[PDB]
Amino acid sequence: YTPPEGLKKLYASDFENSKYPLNIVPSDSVLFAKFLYKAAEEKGNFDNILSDFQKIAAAASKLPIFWERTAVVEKIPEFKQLSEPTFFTLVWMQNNGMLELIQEVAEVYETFVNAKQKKAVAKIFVAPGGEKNVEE
Amino acid sequence: QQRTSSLYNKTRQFGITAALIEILSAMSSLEGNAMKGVRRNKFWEG
Amino acid sequence: FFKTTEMIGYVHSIDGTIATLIPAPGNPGVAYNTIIQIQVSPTTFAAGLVFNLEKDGRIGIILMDNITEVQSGQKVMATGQLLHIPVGAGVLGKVVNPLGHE
Amino acid sequence: FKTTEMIGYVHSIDGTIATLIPAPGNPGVAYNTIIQIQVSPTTFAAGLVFNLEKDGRIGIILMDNITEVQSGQKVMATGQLLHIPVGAGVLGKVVNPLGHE
Repeated sequence: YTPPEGLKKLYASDFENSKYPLNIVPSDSVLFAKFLYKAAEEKGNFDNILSDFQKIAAAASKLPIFWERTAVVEKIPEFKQLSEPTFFTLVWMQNNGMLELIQEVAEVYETFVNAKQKKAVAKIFVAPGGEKNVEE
Repeated sequence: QQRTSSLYNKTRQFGITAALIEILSAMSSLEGNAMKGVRRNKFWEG
Repeated sequence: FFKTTEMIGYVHSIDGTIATLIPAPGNPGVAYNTIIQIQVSPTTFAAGLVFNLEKDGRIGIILMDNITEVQSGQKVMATGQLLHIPVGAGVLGKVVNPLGHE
Repeated sequence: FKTTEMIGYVHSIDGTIATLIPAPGNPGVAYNTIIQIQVSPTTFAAGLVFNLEKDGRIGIILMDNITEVQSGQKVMATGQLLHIPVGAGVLGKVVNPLGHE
């Protein structure tokens, strides 16, 4: 793997102590999500990461059961189309063997993005198939 | 004297075992609750 | 004019009569030694007591009632208050639980 | 014993117990089965599976040639439990738990 210089420089910094839109308690996923937010903030684009997660979720639906334990992101073609920050993070997880946290790091990243963009998300819990009417 | 000596030698053996198990059950708990954090190193450089 | 509760996270693990909670990102958080309600149904709740507050954000919960109804993934609401029970001369001659339920 | 495929490599050895890290693709090993650690190209030591970890690591109880076992050696899977010779052809003989004379 040949990570870009920008990600290499950031990955050696104490970015964990930097300022973020929200003060989330440190966690295994949160460190991964903070890194993505910091990398995306430099470029100023955050929707690219969200698209990458969408592709990952779609790709995972076709991968064999327990793919996160035999995972090789480099060999997987679906992840070849991901952005450098996301691909670097996936390799970083695969090195820590925490590729099962993909669906939770994304949630944190979305929370940071919404806070930065000043968006408040309301969760509407509805019965299966009852989502047709949400006017109330 | 032969019946109280056995209970005395049997008691010291149990006393030693119970203590060491008890210490080594509070060492497992400390180790188990603790875990290694995300490994921040140049994984690519390998 | 709504009976708005204070959701603080979800139920992660269950081991017998105790449980663990994972807080949802960007939520108020729960206080130590306080009572919480696990929404076993849109109208039914199970009582729990906060016992641990870990660095990871996970919360240790001591269940008190409706344990069989508790499952992983359920929602948790925080009352934000310590345990209060009915007291007075109107309880004499009665059998009650530690929670005050007769 | 008949080997089928490699199922990983020896990682750690603590006395009579050992651990196996999975081979590429994690072929998997049946629980409580017998595995053959390739201590030598023509010599295979016997181990019993006793633990299948979530990460894919396998817990092995070594039976013979424990000293010969070293980390990094390949492990093959028989795919079957332990079976030993039995009948009138064994009477009057001295054997070991693995059935070897």
